[PDB]
Amino acid sequence: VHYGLKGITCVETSISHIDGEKGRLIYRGHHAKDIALNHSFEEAAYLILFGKLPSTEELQVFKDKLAAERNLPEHIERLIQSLPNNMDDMSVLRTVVSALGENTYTFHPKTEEAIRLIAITPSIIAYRKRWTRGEQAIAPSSQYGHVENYYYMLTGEQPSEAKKKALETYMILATEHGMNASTFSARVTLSTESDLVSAVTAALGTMKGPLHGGAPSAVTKMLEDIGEKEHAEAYLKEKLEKGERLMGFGHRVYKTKDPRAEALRQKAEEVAGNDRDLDLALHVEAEAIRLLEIYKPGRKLYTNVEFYAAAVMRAIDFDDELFTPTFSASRMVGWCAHVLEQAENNMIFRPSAQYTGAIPEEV
Amino acid sequence: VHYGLKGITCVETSISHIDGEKGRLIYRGHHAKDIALNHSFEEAAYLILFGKLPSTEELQVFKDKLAAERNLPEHIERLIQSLPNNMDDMSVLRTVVSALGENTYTFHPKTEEAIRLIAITPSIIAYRKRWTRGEQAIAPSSQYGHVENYYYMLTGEQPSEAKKKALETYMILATEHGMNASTFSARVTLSTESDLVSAVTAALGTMKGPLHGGAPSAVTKMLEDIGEKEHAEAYLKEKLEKGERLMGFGHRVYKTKDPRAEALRQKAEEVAGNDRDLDLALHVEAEAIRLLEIYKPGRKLYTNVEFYAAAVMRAIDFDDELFTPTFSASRMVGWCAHVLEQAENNMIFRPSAQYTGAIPEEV
Ligand SMILES: CC(C)(COP(=O)(O)OP(=O)(O)OC[C@H]1O[C@@H](n2cnc3c(N)ncnc32)[C@H](O)[C@@H]1OP(=O)(O)O)[C@H](O)C(=O)NCCC(=O)NCCS
Ligand SMILES: CC(C)(COP(=O)(O)OP(=O)(O)OC[C@H]1O[C@@H](n2cnc3c(N)ncnc32)[C@H](O)[C@@H]1OP(=O)(O)O)[C@H](O)C(=O)NCCC(=O)NCCS
Repeated sequence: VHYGLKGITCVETSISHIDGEKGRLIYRGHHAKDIALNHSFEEAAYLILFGKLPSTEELQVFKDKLAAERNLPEHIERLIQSLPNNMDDMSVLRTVVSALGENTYTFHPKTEEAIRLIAITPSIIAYRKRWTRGEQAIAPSSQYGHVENYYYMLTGEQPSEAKKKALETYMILATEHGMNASTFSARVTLSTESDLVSAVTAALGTMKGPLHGGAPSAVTKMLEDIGEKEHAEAYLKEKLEKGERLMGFGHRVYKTKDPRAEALRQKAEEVAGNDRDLDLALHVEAEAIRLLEIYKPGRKLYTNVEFYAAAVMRAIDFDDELFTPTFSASRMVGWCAHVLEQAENNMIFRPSAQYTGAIPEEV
Repeated sequence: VHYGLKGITCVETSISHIDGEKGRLIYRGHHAKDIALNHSFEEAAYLILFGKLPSTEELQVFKDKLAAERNLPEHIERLIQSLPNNMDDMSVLRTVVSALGENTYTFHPKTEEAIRLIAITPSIIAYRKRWTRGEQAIAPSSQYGHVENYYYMLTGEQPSEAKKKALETYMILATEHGMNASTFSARVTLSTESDLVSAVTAALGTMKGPLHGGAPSAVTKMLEDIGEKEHAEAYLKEKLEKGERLMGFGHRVYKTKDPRAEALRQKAEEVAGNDRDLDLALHVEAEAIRLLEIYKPGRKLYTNVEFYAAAVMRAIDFDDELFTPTFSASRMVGWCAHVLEQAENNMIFRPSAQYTGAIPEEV
């Protein structure tokens, strides 16, 4: 009996690999760090999706296809508002997306499809966020980037060069991350020759859960409690004496430091001095990591992604509610990618179980 | 590497057990045959759900709770029609159900909930079927049974004592059937402390697939090709000579005959002479099973459930399109049951995978 299937390797894939020991994470042959830092979400997507970075012309077309599928169909826009006020932006995303499922979505999923999804997700998220907040809806525009457009349809403004570059590098890191609950959920779902939508819809439903992609509220508060760098040590020092734990650090699967968390701290340095909510984090990190050395010497505890995900959001006034969604919109790539591959060489996840209950006699 | 996880037992459960070798299938301690044959869907549901048959008063209340949650909320009825004509009754069921997800549906799923779902599913299915068929909508009625109400909201009439008893015994057999694609899908989905709806929505999406609960069209035609018992042997005999295979027989997991298929043929005999579409099947079976003995002696090939599922439908003018749905509405019990249990003692399905692709050097 393999409870929760830990250590059970039920899949073969050339999309991504995560290596706890060696501190590394690879996307289709390249390092995540490199993609997060020196590329654009779109390039990234295109990689996880197809297998290589895109040519100078190769890309421009991909964008077009995207930019075009951002518009919310007439009835969809309408539906989002049909949906009553008691529905997480999540409970919704899940619903709405499902609403996209038609005849067009048959067994063999199609890039055409994987694309629509990836591209439209943020729009749903936003139009919905706006509506609930009684703000007037903001239509996407073939004019901005992808990660940048996501901001625009949410706020109405164009983000700081820093606020942007950061988020982007973030989403990219959230794009794909091996086999995890949801990603596995979709595969499983497509396992019965089902549709891309039904798979994403599944995965989505699975993301809603709090154990996967939940806001780092625990961290967000940490930061919110010390707006200035001065109080840096003070705070840490206090709760580090009666043994309380420092929220954004240490990891279950990363024995060495987290590459994602790493690729983030780095981009931050690049755009330092342009965003107080960010440059603060930088400090808090560096000042906290050197205090762990002190109070808990030996135990290699390194800053974990969750930490910076908390920071980047803090910088862009993305309250906790918009976390998971935003995350989803990104892992959306990972999913499709995984779906598209599951379908390449299918399977039938039929696992079995042990029956507890007593059995009746044939008599 | 365990591809598709065959032989992998990742779950413990006291809901159901399927035993290929010995020709038996057990629901919470009782035999399916017995439940299918001598009980009412509601009793059945109540069993898979709670663990025992219901008391004389114990039941009546369950019904009430059901009968009450059959009504389609104001906006839901409306939504079903919002949904464009290009959407399988399935693509819809999946959507709509998801539409039910609110705040009420949090981590620990609740019977209150498992119930609403089970009870409302058919209604969705129907109201939708009607609308597409340009028929006027038919409101459910606290007056008929459950399986019987499903017919009513679909047709507008009250089914033959035979047409009824049959279908009911059918759905009951479709209720739960161990760990299978979807049922597993829901568990997986709830694995991250998600909601009942998101789980069912997942499972649903997984059912849509053609490899799970697809119509036995292959069989349905067999029957449709010989309206009268006379042509019985004739037909069979022909395609059985150049080695063509007889669609409703033999099974992958049932070495001995299928109990479901069995529990069905039986109920049929009980209500013989009252339904030509049914009494025909009876014959075709018996006349075909005795021809297999003849052409392929030795190989214990026994009639398989799929066969009768094809027949019962044929009798009630339930074209192939309504198959999966109808099936879903039933397995809906199995699901909830399984969800409700997954949550009792959760887990985290984190399985892992083998990366094909080449890795880059640290450099
Ligand atoms: C995930 C976990 C616990 C790391 O797993 P592991 O270190 O491999 O397994 P552990 O039980 O933690 O190892 C025990 C040790 O961790 C140390 N440790 C880890 N994080 C610590 C922290 N923030 N503060 C103090 N000690 C910490 C303990 O001091 C202990 O070392 P000693 O017994 O020698 O003193 C991580 O340290 C953590 O708690 N992170 C905060 C939760 C989080 O990531 N939240 C994000 C969403 S809110
Ligand atoms: C599912 C399957 C193939 C049974 O699995 P198994 O019998 O365990 O594995 P098999 O490959 O079939 O065993 C091979 C044998 O099956 C026999 N067989 C099974 N069903 C047969 C049929 N309908 N007609 C003729 N032979 C059949 C073959 O004759 C062969 O025996 P021999 O080589 O000695 O002649 C089943 O027989 C079948 O084909 N059913 C029809 C498909 C179905 O169930 N459809 C429902 C949805 S449309």
